[PDB]
Amino acid sequence: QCQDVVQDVPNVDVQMLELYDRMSFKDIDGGVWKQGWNIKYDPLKYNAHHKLKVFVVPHSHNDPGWIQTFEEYYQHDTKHILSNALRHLHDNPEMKFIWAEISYFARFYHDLGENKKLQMKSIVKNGQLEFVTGGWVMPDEANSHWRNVLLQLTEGQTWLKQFMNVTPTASWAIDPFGHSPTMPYILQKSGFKNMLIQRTHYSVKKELAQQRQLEFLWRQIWDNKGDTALFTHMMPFYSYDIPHTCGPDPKVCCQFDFKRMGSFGLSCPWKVPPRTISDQNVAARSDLLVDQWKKKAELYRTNVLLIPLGDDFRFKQNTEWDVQRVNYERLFEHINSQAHFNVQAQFGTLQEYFDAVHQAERAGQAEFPTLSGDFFTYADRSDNYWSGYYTSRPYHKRMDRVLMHYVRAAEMLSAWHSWDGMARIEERLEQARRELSLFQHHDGITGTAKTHVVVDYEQRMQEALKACQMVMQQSVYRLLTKPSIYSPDFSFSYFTLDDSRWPGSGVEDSRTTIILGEDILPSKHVVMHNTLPHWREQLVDFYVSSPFVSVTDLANNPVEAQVSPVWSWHHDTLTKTIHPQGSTTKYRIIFKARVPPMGLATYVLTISDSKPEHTSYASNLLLRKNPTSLPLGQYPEDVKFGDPREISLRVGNGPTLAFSEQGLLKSIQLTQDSPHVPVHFKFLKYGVRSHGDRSGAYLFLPNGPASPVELGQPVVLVTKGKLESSVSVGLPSVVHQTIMRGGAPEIRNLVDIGSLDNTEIVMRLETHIDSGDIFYTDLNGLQFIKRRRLDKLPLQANYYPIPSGMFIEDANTRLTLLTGQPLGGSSLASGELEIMQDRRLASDDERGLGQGVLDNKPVLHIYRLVLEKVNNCVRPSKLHPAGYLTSAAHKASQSLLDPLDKFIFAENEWIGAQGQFGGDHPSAREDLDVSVMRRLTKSSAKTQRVGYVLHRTNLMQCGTPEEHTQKLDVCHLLPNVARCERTTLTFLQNLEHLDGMVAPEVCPMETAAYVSSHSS
Ligand SMILES: CCCCCCCCN[C@@H]1C=C(CO)[C@@H](O)[C@H](O)[C@H]1O
Ligand SMILES: *[C@@H]1O[C@H](CO)[C@@H](O)[C@H](O)[C@H]1NC(C)=O
Ligand SMILES: [Zn+2]
Repeated sequence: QCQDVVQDVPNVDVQMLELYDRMSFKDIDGGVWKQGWNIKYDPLKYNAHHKLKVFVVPHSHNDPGWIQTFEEYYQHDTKHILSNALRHLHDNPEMKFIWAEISYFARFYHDLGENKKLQMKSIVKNGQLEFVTGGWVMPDEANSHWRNVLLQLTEGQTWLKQFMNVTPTASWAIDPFGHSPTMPYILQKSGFKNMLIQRTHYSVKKELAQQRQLEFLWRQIWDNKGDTALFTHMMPFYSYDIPHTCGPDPKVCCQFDFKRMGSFGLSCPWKVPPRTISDQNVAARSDLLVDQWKKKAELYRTNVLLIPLGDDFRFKQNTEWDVQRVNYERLFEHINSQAHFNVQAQFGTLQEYFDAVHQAERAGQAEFPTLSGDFFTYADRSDNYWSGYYTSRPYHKRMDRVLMHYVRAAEMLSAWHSWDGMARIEERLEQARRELSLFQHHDGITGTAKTHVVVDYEQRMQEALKACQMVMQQSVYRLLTKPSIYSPDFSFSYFTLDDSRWPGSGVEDSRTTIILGEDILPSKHVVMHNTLPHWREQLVDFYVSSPFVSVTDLANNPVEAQVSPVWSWHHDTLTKTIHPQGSTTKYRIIFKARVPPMGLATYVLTISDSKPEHTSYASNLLLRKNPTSLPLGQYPEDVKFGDPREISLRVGNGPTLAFSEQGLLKSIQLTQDSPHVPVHFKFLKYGVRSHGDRSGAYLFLPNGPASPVELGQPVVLVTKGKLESSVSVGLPSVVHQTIMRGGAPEIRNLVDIGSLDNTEIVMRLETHIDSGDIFYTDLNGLQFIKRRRLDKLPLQANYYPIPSGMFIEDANTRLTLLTGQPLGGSSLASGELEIMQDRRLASDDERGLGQGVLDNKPVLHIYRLVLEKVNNCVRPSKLHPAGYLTSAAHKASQSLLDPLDKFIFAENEWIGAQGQFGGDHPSAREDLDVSVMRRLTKSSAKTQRVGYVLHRTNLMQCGTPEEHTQKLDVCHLLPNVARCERTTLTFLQNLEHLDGMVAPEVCPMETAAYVSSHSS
């Protein structure tokens, strides 16, 4: 029943990796269409029986923060554009306008009196104002996780369904810096029929236009059948502004932007201004414009022509509405009434355009090509590739992934019950979803906003994190307290969250210490949550006030623990070294938590006065010349010292890792008998060009290949434990840590680029894997796409988004690097992988930001590194454009994105405490996830509804029998189910009423949504 996503190479007309291999990329002057050619048309193509139908579609691009904050733009610009849109559309019935950004529309609509709300609904209802896409924002497509692209789409479309009674089926994405097939994937599963994109490489626009392949059915790279396909229109020219939307010649098009005559402080840089259309000039002006239109129409297959009309924060002034509308109405009246043009032009919406295109298709007038692949990495001109923003402001890129998971955890934990309105659960969840959704903006997560705007986004996300913690800790307290004893105050903190990796050590001493003592408090309850739908074990750590601490579960079974020191690293401006200080007042306890599917498990930490039986202590070795002592308060094991030397480590049965005398990995040995496979970590730096174009927040323009960071004689700390060992090294700008818990290691980098202007720090892996020019990166955490390094393209063009992982392989061996944050990366030579850590840029890169990137702050980046043998795996064939993770690599990714959550009970005694929740939840097959669980009704609703999004990835078969699991039916997760429906992914439309109230699982690479209904 399921399509095979590995063994059948789809046959498509345009496959982007194939196309890239053949294309030339030469940047030649095409004349007035600088990046194309002089377009020619046959004037007899259009006649009385076959007219060119032109839809002029007014629009206004509103960034939800960029050079101003969201609120500053809203106050200064967007409230005026929307207010005047309402008035001018109401007063002028044939005028049309499209609107994309629902965050702004919702901000506006709730400031409206009821009379204006009714006026607004009627212009939507009558088709004059039409929403396109309807997401909270127009998201970035490179760095964004698919889960947050769906979150934001849902947030906007749920608002529109509720308040406007509409759900867009056409998408408008004119500004993200390059485009991802994740978008048609999600849109086609959310009821969409059409989408439009703009920022694609100038060479690709040229290549597709030549073949009239700018409109295509965009299917996923593994889709043999074509059921994922979504009709897509790619705009043909450099910009979405009016000079680049009427036709190939911007000197002519600029004359039809009526806001550029002088009083608005805008002009035409091609030096010919617009002129008011009058009876005396209309024929001449019409001739000029129709000629542009007929040239643009040559690039497409039907007799229906899309002409966007708009630019940033347009349609603001009343006078601007008038100047655009009246001039265009004069042009339309003359053109439509002059038979010799054979054109019928009118204002239109995006849906009107698509509807007319498909009527032409149905009339047998055109057939469209099929296409798969992506549109990274974008260049708007010459060698200006937009790979910088895959890394810019990496602190916030990491914060995105943290908040992603905390939103999922808060919605899932609180979904199990209906809550009294006084608990304010819905209020806090809506704020969290909205601040996370806002940051998906293509100047948010991208790190392309001004410094004060980045501060706005961070403050909003911090409040979101606080709202998630409040919901989660209230939910835990209810789920784990005997019901007849449960006594909530909805404002109280029952638990606080403890997060080891955010903001992370060296970024903030945020972590509370559990304070225990014979004379104060003997013990403390802790609870772990597991948001994944399978049983999971994972080591968890806490800070405690004594090393003599032991762990039990709630059946009072001893649990094996390990105590280590708390080490922090310091730039000692006295000795000019970066070296570790051990706490004398705090220690770390580590143990394996075991947690049910989508469930909770409670443990207890108890103090004693001597070494507890089931707690071990790590040994610590500080490698450096000229050591000084390192006292550890009560820690029972003295630190040892040595000169720098190679070391090797092995935890459990896991691999054995060897390290250079500078504390960097050199090799991995998978098994006792197996070879020591060379795997070398190295840190290098890129600079900036001294003449020609400068790197900035968007552009990566290196002055040549990277050069090695000079390491000097760094201090190396080795901690060796039965449960966890690690090697940490203080390098310039980076504290680099390799952590071993018995499987693939975890890597943590505390990245502080300091005042190193015009530097980009890269972390590279050097191996002997014979990968050649092939490597794999992911798109939005959803799929892995095959990349080919091309020497015909400059270094920065071979950079791709690494939203969650990358790998290289040959016939026998693969190395996969999974990330806890989106960064930019590449494989610049056979056997290499590399990924940028941070970048500090003193110059602006001429894209409107008006600043470089000089606001860096310490960030803790996290990874997993998985070396595997793959000669037994069933892989796609050489011509297949996709790759797939193994089970180990997928679980390693899950450990970074969705770790166990840790809660510490906040008061002395928790009466009515329970050991576990969710013990009877089905433990689903490892490739299946419950991506979203969200209660969709408030408590007063008679019929409760709960939405689930189910996603199944596809894992390589490498011969692990690995079987027996339980079927997961989400519809029977809550009791008293009365109906089960399959829905669109936004939950807004029912697609199937399901027999037996049973939600079937989905196929590999498919994502489904279900809603269960419950009598209450
Ligand atoms: C290259 C021309 C400078 C831009 C003039 C006005 C802003 C155009 N539009 C803006 C531009 C950029 C980057 O170029 C994006 O970051 C914004 O999100 C976009 O709205
Ligand atoms: C919502 O739109 C539908 C179209 O499905 C229409 O029939 C209905 O009247 C609308 N509801 C309201 C409140 O107008
Ligand atoms: Zn924009």
